[PDB]
Amino acid sequence: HPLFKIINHSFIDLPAPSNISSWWNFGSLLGVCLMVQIITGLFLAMHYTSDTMTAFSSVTHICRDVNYGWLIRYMHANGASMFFICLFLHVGRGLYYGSYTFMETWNIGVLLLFAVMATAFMGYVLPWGQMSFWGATVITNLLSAIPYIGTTLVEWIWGGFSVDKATLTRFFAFHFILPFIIAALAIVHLLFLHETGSNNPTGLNSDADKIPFHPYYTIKDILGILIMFLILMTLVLFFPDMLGDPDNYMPANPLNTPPHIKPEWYFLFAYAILRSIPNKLGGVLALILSILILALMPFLHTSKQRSLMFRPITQILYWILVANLLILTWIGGQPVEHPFIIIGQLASISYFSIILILMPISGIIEDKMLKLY
Amino acid sequence: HPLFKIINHSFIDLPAPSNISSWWNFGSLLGVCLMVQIITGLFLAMHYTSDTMTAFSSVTHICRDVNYGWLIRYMHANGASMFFICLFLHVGRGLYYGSYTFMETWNIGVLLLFAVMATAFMGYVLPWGQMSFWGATVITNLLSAIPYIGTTLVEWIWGGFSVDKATLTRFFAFHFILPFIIAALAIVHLLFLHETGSNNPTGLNSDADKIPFHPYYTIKDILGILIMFLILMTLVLFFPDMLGDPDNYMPANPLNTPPHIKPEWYFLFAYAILRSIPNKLGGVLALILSILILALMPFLHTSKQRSLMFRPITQILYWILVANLLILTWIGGQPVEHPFIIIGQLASISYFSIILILMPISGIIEDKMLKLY
Amino acid sequence: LSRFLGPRYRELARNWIPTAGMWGTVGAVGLVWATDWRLILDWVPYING
Amino acid sequence: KGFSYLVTATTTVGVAYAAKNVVSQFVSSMSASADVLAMSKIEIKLSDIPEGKNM
Amino acid sequence: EFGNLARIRHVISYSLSPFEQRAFPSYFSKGIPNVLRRTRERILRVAPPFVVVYLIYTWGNQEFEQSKRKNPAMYE
Amino acid sequence: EFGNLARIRHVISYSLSPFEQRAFPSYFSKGIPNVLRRTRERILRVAPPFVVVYLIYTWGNQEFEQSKRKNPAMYE
Amino acid sequence: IPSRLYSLLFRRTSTFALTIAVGALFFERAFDQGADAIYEHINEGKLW
Amino acid sequence: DLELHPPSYPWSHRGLLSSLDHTSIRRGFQVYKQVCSSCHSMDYVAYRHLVGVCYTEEEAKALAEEVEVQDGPNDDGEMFMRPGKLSDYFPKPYPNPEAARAANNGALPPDLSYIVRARHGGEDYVFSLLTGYCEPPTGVSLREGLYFNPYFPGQAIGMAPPIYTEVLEYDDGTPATMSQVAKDVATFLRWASEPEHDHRKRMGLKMLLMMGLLLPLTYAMKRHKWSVLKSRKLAYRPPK
Amino acid sequence: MFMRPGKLSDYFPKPYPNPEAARAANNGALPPDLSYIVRARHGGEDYVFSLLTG
Amino acid sequence: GCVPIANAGDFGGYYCPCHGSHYDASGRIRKGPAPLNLEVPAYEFTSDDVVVVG
Ligand code: HEC
Ligand code: HEM
Ligand code: HEM
Ligand code: HEM
Ligand code: HEM
Repeated sequence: HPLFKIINHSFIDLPAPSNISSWWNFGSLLGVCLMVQIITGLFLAMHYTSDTMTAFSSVTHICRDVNYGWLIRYMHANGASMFFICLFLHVGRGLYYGSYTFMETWNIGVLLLFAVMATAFMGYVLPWGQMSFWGATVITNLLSAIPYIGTTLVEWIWGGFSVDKATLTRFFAFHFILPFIIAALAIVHLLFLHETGSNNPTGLNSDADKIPFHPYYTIKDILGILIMFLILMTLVLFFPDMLGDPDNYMPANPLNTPPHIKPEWYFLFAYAILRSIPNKLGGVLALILSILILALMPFLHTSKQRSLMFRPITQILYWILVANLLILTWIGGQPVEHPFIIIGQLASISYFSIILILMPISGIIEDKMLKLY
Repeated sequence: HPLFKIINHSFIDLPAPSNISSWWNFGSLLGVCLMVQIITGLFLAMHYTSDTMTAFSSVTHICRDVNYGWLIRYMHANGASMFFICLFLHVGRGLYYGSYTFMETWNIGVLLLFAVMATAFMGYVLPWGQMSFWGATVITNLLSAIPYIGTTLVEWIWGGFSVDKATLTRFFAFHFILPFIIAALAIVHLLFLHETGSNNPTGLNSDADKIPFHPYYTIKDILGILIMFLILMTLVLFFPDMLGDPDNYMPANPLNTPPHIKPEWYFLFAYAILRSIPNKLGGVLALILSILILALMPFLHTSKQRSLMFRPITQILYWILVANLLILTWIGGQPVEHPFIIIGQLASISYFSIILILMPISGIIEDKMLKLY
Repeated sequence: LSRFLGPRYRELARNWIPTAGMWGTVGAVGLVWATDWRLILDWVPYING
Repeated sequence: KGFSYLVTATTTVGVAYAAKNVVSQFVSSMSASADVLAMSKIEIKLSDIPEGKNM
Repeated sequence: EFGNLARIRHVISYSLSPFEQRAFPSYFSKGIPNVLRRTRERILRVAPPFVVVYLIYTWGNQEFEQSKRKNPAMYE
Repeated sequence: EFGNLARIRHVISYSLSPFEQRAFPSYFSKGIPNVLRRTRERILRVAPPFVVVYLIYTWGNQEFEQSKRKNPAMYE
Repeated sequence: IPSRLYSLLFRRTSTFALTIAVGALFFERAFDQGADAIYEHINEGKLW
Repeated sequence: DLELHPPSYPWSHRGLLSSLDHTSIRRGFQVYKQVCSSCHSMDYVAYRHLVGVCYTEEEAKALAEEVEVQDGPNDDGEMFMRPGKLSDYFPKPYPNPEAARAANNGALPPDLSYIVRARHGGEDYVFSLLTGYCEPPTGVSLREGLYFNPYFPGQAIGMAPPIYTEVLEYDDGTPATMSQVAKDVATFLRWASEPEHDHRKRMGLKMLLMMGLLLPLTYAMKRHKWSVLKSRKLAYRPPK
Repeated sequence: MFMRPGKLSDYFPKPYPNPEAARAANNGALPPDLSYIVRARHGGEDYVFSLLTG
Repeated sequence: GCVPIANAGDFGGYYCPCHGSHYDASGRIRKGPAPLNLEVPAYEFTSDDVVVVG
């Protein structure tokens, strides 16, 4: 049957490696999170109004008067946080196990990552709190950095001299429409992966040992979905605000700036980099490269072994990379003052030098140790 | 790229019949219209507010203050009208040439038709005029006809005792989200068809004469797109209100009822049927069957010839069916009074008797004339 | 339908009947539960409330 | 078999119970919010209307 | 796909290059006759239903008017 | 798809039915040893970067505080 | 033992579904009741 | 910035599965009605919300009919006023932001609907601020309309001590000590910023229980369907 | 509140602050918004002319 | 669900311009396709000048 054929080839019988660990669950979790977000987003859209007079009032009306509306709203917010947790672990799996040699899958991935970051940014602007308004102005201002056409572009997006209702409404439209483009790009993602099949943690050709997916990696994905739902509901029902900003519960006052302005936990690494570079433009570029350096990653693989299971020096460099990514996440939070700044500057220098320079040199050294080079 | 293969497999090296007329353009036009609607809808969504205090004000702000906002709004409205024109001609092509024997393609089609009608209904509710509000109440009331769970369902959809802001906002969310489901269902529609290939106006096996699509039916689709754009822009730029209702330019007054309540013209045939049946429930059912009778159509084919090119009696019955479909479209417009009612009652009886009874009997007679039966 | 007016066809159905009823039963129970239909659930002693 | 399947049957009810609950709240969300539900006691002045008139 | 679509035999097929042939050979020369040929093979199947739609539409309109027209005998 | 994935030879593969084997054979019996075996092959590669992240984080905090602290000698 | 159960309500898939649905129908009653007891008691004196 | 960081207090609404004390929410609503409503607003809280929290329908109406509210347009078109309704929101203490600014010496008393949620460590902050009007130390001097509250950013809050011991009398009779009043109003403001605190925690208990059942099982089903492979014993027997 | 001379950004002034004042001042009738009257009235331009001259 | 128009119709009560349902002064459907009589809310005649309709 031409509709069922797809599933049989893709979901029911696809030959999958028998030895893939729990990390390979995470991408499926991302898809589930996407649906969850879409579903919760749809049930936020039946009561949200994208008017600057009524946006905060509509959000409070959702939390206070709609039956279980607080549940759907905090599920949406903590599901965005869970989406970025699963996204970061998915990207870390791709970096560690050499999955970036699937170059088309990797490039569709980094496009999906850019789209998800833009969607989450405009979604965080949407409740029109104090923190949303000052956050929007800030990043929209980021664009002004552009050398020649910057001012125009910023004003275009804002739709006026400064973010105001003009922005909110177009940000509602764009935040509505981009997750469906993300779903289509995810179909292209899984598509370009079906042409190749998944990788295994040993990094070897797993053609001799492949098993079906229906009874082996389906119940595994169901168990991972159950664990992710446990973490999401203990994030929603017990510590709902632990992943938020108290200043977003104040209305947007264009006159005042919340003093402790900071991007959400997931944008921090980038925030740190931006702050680190003295030049505004430099910051914007580095920021972009921060995400883009990944796309650049499949051209930096200089080893004869795909995975890092048998590569201890590059394992050490990888965990140092995870370490200073956590450091950059912390610095972003810290305010502008000594010595947070220097760490930020170094941490960014170390991040770009480990990804660009240290890992291919280490792979060359590791090939020399096995009498291969 | 593997994708290029899919890109070619459906649009470049696809073997198409060499003799398909201009009617086979129409489905591609529908896809273009879908995109056009989505694009125009996105540019309506950057300024529209789904609040009952501000919806009419936002629509007037689009028409008066946004640069070329009147152009995008009237392109959206007349593109919905063009969508239904192309949809009706696509369905008429499928009925005339025996294309309903592609049963899966036909059923995905009638699902797409139901989704498009629901999308257009909620979109017409969206500007919150006088006509939109009374039209919504009317059809939402249609649901109340349900024998046991009707009241609840109506109240659910309304989201309250009577359509009010609760409805408008959820109708904005649903009207936003359904054209992407329509696009996915159209992808399934295209798949279920390529498995079998398109039909030709002679209704014969065209395997001996097939040509490529890139240079032969692409420039033809481009010419059809150009002609459809000519008709759409002469509908927008010259007669922007010949298909709409003037009473939609008044704000929604719950206290004031209009003297005559209509949906937009493409719902009329159904409207007539509903009004014709005395029983409320009967009307609702017949109404549904009006659309559903089509799905039922592939089981009523009793002829040994697929197309109506060589079948003159069933051609006469088909044009009588088109004739009383036009009659039902006219009656819906006419008010409730003699003799519009009787025509409506007959026209509905003749419509259901021609589709259900007269065409298979005529096909049996036509098979008897060729010494086949 | 000509082919379906058959002797074995009938036997098959008869053999299939019990299973069919079971499935309807599951759905009926399901609908009652999912909808929290109280008209029906009010009959059940424990489920009441 | 009865031990292994009983676990499948047990799990199902549990999931089934959660699935009805999740779907139930969602379904319920679209139902009337507290604001509207709290509508009653409209006051009407008899003097307002004289015979042969509606208001 | 192409190559496995069908089996024909001994059917020779000649053709010409687009740039080698006139773009609109006898376009109005035979086009008109053909269009007219076409219309006369389909007009009797197509037109009389729409003719009686026009008669029913007019009839309805006029009948409706007469219906609305006051009954002179009434109110007197 | 399956059947055309790879070419192996003479590799016999025995297996048992799920219901025929214990669900958690020696789960904590060997699970613990193995988990511990695992942790000792990866702890030296994983842990010391996060250890020096903890030291840098504390250092930064303290240093920042000292930075903020007031020097009485400053005013004189 | 379960055997009797299996051969009766867990071996035929139709019956498997029946037992699941029926059990779930009652489970809610029990779960809600039991759960509420736990929650309310934890916060007894603070409710209402 | 440099600010005193309010300590952690042993509240009751902190318990993972612990709900708000509702008598304290009732007392804190009384504190807001008699003290805090003169200057602060509660735009997103309406009497109906209270019903089922610490008050009954009739009582709530009592509360509602104890205040005056404007009532849209008269038939004549002249805006009129009416007895408060269970559907009425809490009254504005200042028709417009400017009014508040003017009356409160330029300070805009923030809407105390989400204050606890909007202030970092709100519940604590609130308690601390209301109970933290200590004397400015040497070296710092504040202008009129300012007060040295270590916790307040800038330690210069326009609001004056709003709670003097025995400021108001609790109807329940619980001694109205400044603290007993600050704790009650912090519980109430908390409730205000999250009327669903209690309902949610119930679900939480339920969710845990369900996961505590489903999670273990799903694991047994997975280990059943994966045992087959996990017992596979490969063996290579080349022709040799 | 305070009243100021209109600006190019000001909209056209209201005759009445609310529609119930229009009902009170026009013997129970509500004079409709004339912004889209021509578009809202079937054959508006003609209607308008006719009504005003009829 | 349209609004019946008061003081119009062939039964001196109501008429619904949507499909021609004529309601008598009692609000009972007398002619047309309307299924049931208009609903009477459970009002309250506190006084000959005050009626609390639900
Ligand atoms: C009842 C005991 C309370 C409580 C719990 C609070 N107040 Fe007030 N308040 C008033 C004014 C003029 C301000 C603004 C002053 C300024 O911004 O300089 C405030 C502010 C607050 C806050 C916000 C603190 C912050 O960091 O923004 C909070 C949490 C607060 N108050 C609590 C005025 C008054 C009153 C009129 C004299 C009275 C009465 C109250 N407040 C009472 C209370
Ligand atoms: C098409 C599906 C979606 C719709 C209709 C939708 C709609 C909405 C709406 C109406 C809001 C405002 C209500 C609120 O404040 O929570 C919102 C907020 C938000 N959305 Fe979405 N959304 C969708 C998908 C997503 C996705 C996929 C993400 C993740 C990338 C996302 C991230 C967010 C975030 C972070 C917020 C802010 C939540 C907060 O106030 O803290 N949304 N969304
Ligand atoms: C929008 C979020 C994403 C979704 C829904 C998604 C979805 C998936 C799915 C379903 C798989 C197959 C299952 C698996 O192996 O985990 C997968 C694998 C993969 N994805 Fe993604 N993905 C996302 C983001 C990304 C990103 C950002 C990248 C690039 C860094 C990426 C690169 C990959 C790679 C390389 C694989 C192959 C795994 C392997 O064989 O090792 N994905 N993804
Ligand atoms: C995802 C794409 C779409 C978006 C974002 C969208 C968005 C909107 C918005 C914001 C409006 C209100 C502005 C207005 O009054 O014109 C609107 C109106 C409307 N839309 Fe869409 N739309 C989309 C696709 C469609 C499609 C496919 C149809 C056709 C079935 C459609 C039919 C309508 C109609 C009939 C109206 C009412 C126009 C009127 O005021 O007369 N829309 N749409
Ligand atoms: C959402 C709007 C629709 C789109 C975008 C769409 C798209 C298409 C496209 C691209 C084709 C192939 C080109 C052609 O033959 O015209 C096609 C063919 C077809 N469609 Fe649709 N379609 C739509 C609605 C429908 C509906 C409502 C039906 C059912 C009545 C339907 C039934 C068919 C059939 C039977 C064919 C085969 C044509 C033949 O071989 O004769 N389509 N459609």
